[PDB]
Amino acid sequence: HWGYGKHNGPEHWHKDFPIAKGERQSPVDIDTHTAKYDPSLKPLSVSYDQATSLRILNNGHAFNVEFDDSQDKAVLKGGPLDGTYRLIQFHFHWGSLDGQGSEHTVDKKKYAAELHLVHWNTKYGDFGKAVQQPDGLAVLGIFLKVGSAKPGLQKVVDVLDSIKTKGKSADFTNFDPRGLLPESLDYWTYPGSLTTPPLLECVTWIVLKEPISVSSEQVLKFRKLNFNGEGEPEELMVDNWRPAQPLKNRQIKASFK
Ligand SMILES: CCCOc1ccc(S(N)(=O)=O)cc1
Ligand SMILES: CCCOc1ccc(S(N)(=O)=O)cc1
Ligand SMILES: [Zn+2]
Repeated sequence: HWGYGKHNGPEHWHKDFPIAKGERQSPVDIDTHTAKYDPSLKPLSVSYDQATSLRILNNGHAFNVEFDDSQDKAVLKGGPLDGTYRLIQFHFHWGSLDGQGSEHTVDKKKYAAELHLVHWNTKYGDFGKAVQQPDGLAVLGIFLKVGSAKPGLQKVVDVLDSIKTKGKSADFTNFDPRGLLPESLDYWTYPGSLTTPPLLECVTWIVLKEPISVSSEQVLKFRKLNFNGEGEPEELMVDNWRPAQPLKNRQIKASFK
């Protein structure tokens, strides 16, 4: 079973998921000087006003806040995207230390964590079909740095005690993901992949330039989660990030000057 340990971590993934060495793998380092401003890029449209969260799940790799994606309730459009992408879930990747945890890096800088809001292209009907398409998903990535608390994150933090171990879920309704965004929607974008197995090359990445601030106490609570199931040897859920992969034949575009 793949994971983030020494014996099943990112180095090993290629043996069961050979696409790990593919042509459009994620995450990548974002070289801010080499990224090119693309004036043809449109403003992102994030329309989360009708979002319906349902549940939070510890899946043994991270925790997912899941949404009702059976209607156009929370959608991402514009920017580099053609069509409409529906929010299905968000999750984070984080470190054991404030100095690491993000998947994308910015001029080699690692943030304490990275939020992924995962959306699927409605033209493919559902998430499972969408991941089989080169333009199936749009993932909005947001960096977390440690400083002031993010008030909109606290409801997530406070439920983590109830999903400590792999396979635990809890009702999680009425959560508003707008509370997790920074002020600016300036972004970088490039074609990539899921950052965990199956590592499918189905993602348009949209990574926001402005990080959000979360408190040390907030991230500390992420680090109390467990990779293991209940009754198994405990192993803290930390450093659940894949390192930057080769950019290969790709250009990162910036929405901003
Ligand atoms: C005895 C357990 C097998 O160990 C492994 C499980 C999963 C992988 S991976 N990361 O290729 O999918 C490797 C070894
Ligand atoms: C196809 C089941 C796995 O779904 C996902 C795996 C990883 C991501 S990430 N970390 O790239 O946003 C999203 C969906
Ligand atoms: Zn992710």
